Amino acid sequence: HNDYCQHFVDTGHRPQNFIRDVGLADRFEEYPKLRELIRLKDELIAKSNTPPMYLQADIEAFDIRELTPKFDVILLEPPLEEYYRETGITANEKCWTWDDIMKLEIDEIAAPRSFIFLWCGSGEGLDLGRVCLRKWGYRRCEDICWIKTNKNNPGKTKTLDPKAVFQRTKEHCLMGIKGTVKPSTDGDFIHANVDIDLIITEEPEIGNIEKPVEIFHIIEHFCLGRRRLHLFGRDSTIRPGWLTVGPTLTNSNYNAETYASYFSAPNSYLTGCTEEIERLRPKS
Amino acid sequence: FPPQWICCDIRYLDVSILGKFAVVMADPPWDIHMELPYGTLTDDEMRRLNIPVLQDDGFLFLWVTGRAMELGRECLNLWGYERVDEIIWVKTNQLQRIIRTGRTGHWLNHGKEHCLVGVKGNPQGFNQGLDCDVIVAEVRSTSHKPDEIYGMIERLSPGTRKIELFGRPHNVQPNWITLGNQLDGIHLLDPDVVARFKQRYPDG
Repeated sequence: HNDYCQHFVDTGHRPQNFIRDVGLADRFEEYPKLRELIRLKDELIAKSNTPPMYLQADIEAFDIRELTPKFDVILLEPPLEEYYRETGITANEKCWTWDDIMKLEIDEIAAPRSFIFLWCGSGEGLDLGRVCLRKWGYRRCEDICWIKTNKNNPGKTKTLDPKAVFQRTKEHCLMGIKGTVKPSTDGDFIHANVDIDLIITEEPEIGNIEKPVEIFHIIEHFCLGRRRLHLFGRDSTIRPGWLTVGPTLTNSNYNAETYASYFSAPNSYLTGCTEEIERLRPKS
Repeated sequence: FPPQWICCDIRYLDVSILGKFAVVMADPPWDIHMELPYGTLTDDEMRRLNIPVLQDDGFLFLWVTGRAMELGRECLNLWGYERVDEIIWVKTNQLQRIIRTGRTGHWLNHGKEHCLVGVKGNPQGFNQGLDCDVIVAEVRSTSHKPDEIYGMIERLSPGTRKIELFGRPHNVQPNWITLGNQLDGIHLLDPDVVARFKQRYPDG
């Protein structure tokens, strides 16, 4: 009956194992013009990217207002205890409760129109992350699911959360909007509908807490704002176009005046756009 | 018990005649604040549905989209449930690929539908962890949600009586009673339910 749910029960192959062409490269290999839109947009991002900037900070005991200027997009990846409970690993850093996360003053650094991308896990964070969005002044507007395949080690995985009824095989990155933005008329700030709300990759090795790098591509494609903050990033996530702030960073190079200067005159805080991308991107 | 169903308006049927169920499932026509080619129920109509009568201990499966991601959570709480899982249906085309193009969401494109899983009371006789929380299936005919959910629910709660609200004729299943305004008349087999039905609705 082509029932992949039954197939999982019988074999341990998760249903998502049978989705084809989920990689960054192979998805549009047969679609030259879909591929070209992505290639040109990635080139526009690269051409306009600030060099990587990063700051070691204990975010629990940090005045977040020290991060300037305001940010167009914020990616927030607090280390949840569930990441370590569900894998068995002992955390090497402070784990954050949702009370801890909610106390962050994200509204003090968000631009008046801006977006947030909050990694929420698979359990109570789907509910408490929404409360956090409210507290910070965002409206939940999409839910990007990271779906994990087990092609390399088929089998079952016990979810440790005693309230779970199903085996949990995904994580949710909630997207929030602040301010007024209209996809049809604010095309100098957002390119809507370039990516889908799904990321599909293989389960990471044990001990690896990293999130899929595709989340950066979705954010960068979607919002033309150049001021991008990654809170709780690490040495391994440092990336051009981003300011990375986190406790486990081994060095710091952030200078608030230098960083702000990249976006002030004669520069813009927006990437701009080419005529070629405007002709290719989805519009309604 | 073979399939049973009642063609009815969910807002107005006295569902106390139906007894208790181990699983409730609903795929409601939420008012998602946009023009739709079908009629919807208001938020207040959804809030007031008499879900609490249908269960003392068991599970609720509530499909949600759009602003109903939040309204559905409110309804779960208003009806007495705690949310303990969230299933997503990943929609694939005929060749097992996600359709990535078009404008299928307001900000990002949409590759999935969500179903909230709620628990009430202290159910027993259920099987945790047999299925994953990701369904992969093509969109079939008029289907708004995938038929794979019935098998997941049966493996979770085998042999128990279950009720579906806003169900369609395609959705009638053994062990389920299906309620909805497009079903073909009234067809009840459980002797305890037929007795309460004609007590409550003597003229039929």
